[PDB]
Amino acid sequence: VAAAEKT
Amino acid sequence: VAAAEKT
Amino acid sequence: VAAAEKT
Amino acid sequence: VAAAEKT
Amino acid sequence: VAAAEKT
Amino acid sequence: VAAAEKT
Amino acid sequence: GVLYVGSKTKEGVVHGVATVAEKTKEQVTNVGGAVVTGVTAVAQKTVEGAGSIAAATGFVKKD
Amino acid sequence: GVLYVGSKTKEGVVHGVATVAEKTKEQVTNVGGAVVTGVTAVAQKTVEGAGSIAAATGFVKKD
Amino acid sequence: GVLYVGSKTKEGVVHGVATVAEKTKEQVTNVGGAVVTGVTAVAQKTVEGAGSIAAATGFVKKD
Amino acid sequence: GVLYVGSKTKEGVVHGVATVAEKTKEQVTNVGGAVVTGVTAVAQKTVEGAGSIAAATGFVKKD
Amino acid sequence: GVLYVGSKTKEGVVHGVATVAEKTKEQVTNVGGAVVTGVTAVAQKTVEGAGSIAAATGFVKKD
Amino acid sequence: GVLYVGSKTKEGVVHGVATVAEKTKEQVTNVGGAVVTGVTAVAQKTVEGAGSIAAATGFVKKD
Amino acid sequence: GVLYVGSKTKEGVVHGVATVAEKTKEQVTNVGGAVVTGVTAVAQKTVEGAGSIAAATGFVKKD
Amino acid sequence: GVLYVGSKTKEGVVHGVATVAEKTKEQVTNVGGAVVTGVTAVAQKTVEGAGSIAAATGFVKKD
Amino acid sequence: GVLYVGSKTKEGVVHGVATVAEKTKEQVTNVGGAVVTGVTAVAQKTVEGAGSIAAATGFVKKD
Amino acid sequence: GVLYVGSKTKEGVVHGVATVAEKTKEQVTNVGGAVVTGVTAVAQKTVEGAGSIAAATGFVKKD
Amino acid sequence: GVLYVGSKTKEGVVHGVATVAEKTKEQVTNVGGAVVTGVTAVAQKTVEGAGSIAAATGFVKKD
Amino acid sequence: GVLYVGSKTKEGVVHGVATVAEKTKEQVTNVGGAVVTGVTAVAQKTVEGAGSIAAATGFVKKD
Amino acid sequence: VAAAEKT
Amino acid sequence: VAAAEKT
Amino acid sequence: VAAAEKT
Amino acid sequence: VAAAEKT
Amino acid sequence: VAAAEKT
Amino acid sequence: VAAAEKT
Repeated sequence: VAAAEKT
Repeated sequence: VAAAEKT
Repeated sequence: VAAAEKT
Repeated sequence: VAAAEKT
Repeated sequence: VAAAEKT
Repeated sequence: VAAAEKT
Repeated sequence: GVLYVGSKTKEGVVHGVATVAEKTKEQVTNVGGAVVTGVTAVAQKTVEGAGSIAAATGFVKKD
Repeated sequence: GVLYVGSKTKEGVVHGVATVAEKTKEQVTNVGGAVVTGVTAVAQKTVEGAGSIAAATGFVKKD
Repeated sequence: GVLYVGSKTKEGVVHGVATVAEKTKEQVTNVGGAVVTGVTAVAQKTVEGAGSIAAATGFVKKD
Repeated sequence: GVLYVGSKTKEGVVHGVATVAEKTKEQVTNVGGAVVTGVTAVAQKTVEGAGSIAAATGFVKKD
Repeated sequence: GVLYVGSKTKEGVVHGVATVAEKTKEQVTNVGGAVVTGVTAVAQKTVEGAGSIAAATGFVKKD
Repeated sequence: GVLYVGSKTKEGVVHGVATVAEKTKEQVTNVGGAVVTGVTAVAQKTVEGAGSIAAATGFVKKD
Repeated sequence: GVLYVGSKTKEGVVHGVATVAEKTKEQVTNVGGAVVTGVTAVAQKTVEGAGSIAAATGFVKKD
Repeated sequence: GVLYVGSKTKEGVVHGVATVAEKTKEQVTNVGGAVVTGVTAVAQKTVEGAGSIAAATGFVKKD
Repeated sequence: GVLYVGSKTKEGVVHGVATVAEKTKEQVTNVGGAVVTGVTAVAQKTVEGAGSIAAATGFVKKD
Repeated sequence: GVLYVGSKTKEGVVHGVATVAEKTKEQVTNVGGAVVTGVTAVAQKTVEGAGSIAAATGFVKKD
Repeated sequence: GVLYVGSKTKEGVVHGVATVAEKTKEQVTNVGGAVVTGVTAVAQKTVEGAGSIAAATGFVKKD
Repeated sequence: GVLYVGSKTKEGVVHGVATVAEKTKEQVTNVGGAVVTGVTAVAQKTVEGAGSIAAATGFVKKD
Repeated sequence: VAAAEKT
Repeated sequence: VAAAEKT
Repeated sequence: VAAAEKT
Repeated sequence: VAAAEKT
Repeated sequence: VAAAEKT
Repeated sequence: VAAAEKT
């Protein structure tokens, strides 16, 4: 599981 | 599982 | 499973 | 599990 | 488990 | 477990 | 009399390569796969085994 | 009389490489995978085994 | 009489490499994977074993 | 009479490398993986064993 | 008569490397993984064992 | 007559390296992992054992 | 309001040049004259005067 | 309002040139004259004066 | 308001040049003249005067 | 308001030059003249005067 | 308000030069003349006077 | 308000130079003339006077 | 005057 | 005057 | 006057 | 006057 | 006057 | 006057 949001 | 959103 | 949305 | 948000 | 937020 | 926030 | 066996060969050689790459902006975005870029001026020899340059496999699943 | 076996060879050789790269902005974003960049002027030999340069595999799953 | 076996060879050699890299901004972001960058002027030899340069695997899962 | 076996070889050699890198800003961000950068002017030989340069594995999980 | 076995070789050698790196700002941020940077002018030989340069593994988990 | 075995070799040698590094600001931040920087002009030989230069492992968990 | 006079110009600029010259044998023989060779990657500006690059005059005689 | 006079120009610029010259044997023989060779990637600007690149004159005689 | 006169210019600039010269044998023989070789990566500006790079005059005679 | 006169310029600048020269044998033979070799990475500015780089004159005779 | 005259300029600057020269044999033989070799990474400014780099004159005769 | 005259300039500067010179044999033989060799990493400024680097004159004769 | 014989 | 013989 | 003979 | 013989 | 014999 | 014999 991986996540990488740019906001 | 992977995710990578740019918002 | 992979996802890659640009918004 | 990893996470890396830029806000 | 890892986390790395820049805000 | 690791955490590394820049605020 | 002289015998040459497998001799004076060149096998897997690169020479005399000039390269210029002006690129204002490069972006790689990779999710869950493999990406290979820019492999330049590479030379290889194998004996008795498989040999790969810049090969990519997105994933291997064998459940 | 002279015998040469496997001799005077060049095997896996790189020479005389000039490279310039002006790049104002490089970005790599990698999630859960593999990225390989910029592999330049590489030389290899193997004997009795597989040889890989710039190979990438995104994941191996064998549950 | 002279015998040469496996002699005077060049095997896995790099020489005479000039490189310039002007890059105003480099960013690598890696989550949960492998990233390899910039491998330059590398030479290897192996005997009786697999040899890898700049190889990347994102993960290996064998639960 | 002379015998040469495995002699006068060059095996895994690098010489004569000039490199310049002007980079105004480098950033590496790594979460939970492996990053390898800048590997320059490297030479190796192995015998009877696997040999890796700049190899990266993001993780190994075997629960 | 003369016998040379395994003699006069060069094996794993680096010489004549010039390098310049102007970098206004370097940042590494590492969380829970491995980062390798800047490995320069490295030479190695092994016999009867695996040899690694600049290898990185993010973690090994075997619960 | 003369016998040379394993003799006059160079094995794992570095010489003639010039390096300059102008860096206005270096920062390393490491949480819970491994970071390796700046490994320069290193030479090694091993016999009968594995040899690692600049290897990094983020952690090893075997509960 | 803004005025730019003679501004933001590029005037006599060279950048991003890669050149390789493998030449097994160069000979110059000069008797009583001028020889110019190899002028590479040269940039000049003059103001209020004649400008010459790689100019050759074999002799000037004004008895 | 903005006025640009003579601004943002490029005047005498060269960029992005890659050149390779393999020449087994070069010979120059000069007797009593001028020879110019190899002028590569040259850029110039002049103001208020004559500009010459790679000009050659064998002799000037004005007795 | 802002005025720029002669400002932000580049005038006589060279950057990002990689050059390699493998030459097994160079010979210069000069009798009674001028020889110029190898002028590389040169940048100049003059004001109010003649400017010359790699200029050769075999002789000046004014008896 | 701001005034820039002759400001923020670059005038006679060289940066980021990598050069390699492998030359097995150099010979210069000079009799009664001038020889100039190898001028590399040179930058100059002059004001109110003539400026020369790598200029050669074989002789000046004014009896 | 701000005035800049002749300010923030770069005038005659060299930076970031890497050079390697492997030369098995150099010979200079000079009889009665001038020889200039190897001028590398030189920067100059003059004001109100002529400026010369690597200039050579074989002789000046004015009897 | 601020006035800058001739300020914040760089004028005749060299920095960040790496040089390596492997030369098995250097010979200079000079009879009756001038020889200049090896001038490296030199910076100069003059005001109100002629400035010379690596200038050679074989002789001056004025009987 | 100039001359250049190869013999 | 110049001369350059190869013999 | 200049000369350059090979003999 | 200059000379450069090979003999 | 100059001479430079190689023999 | 100069001379430079190699023999």
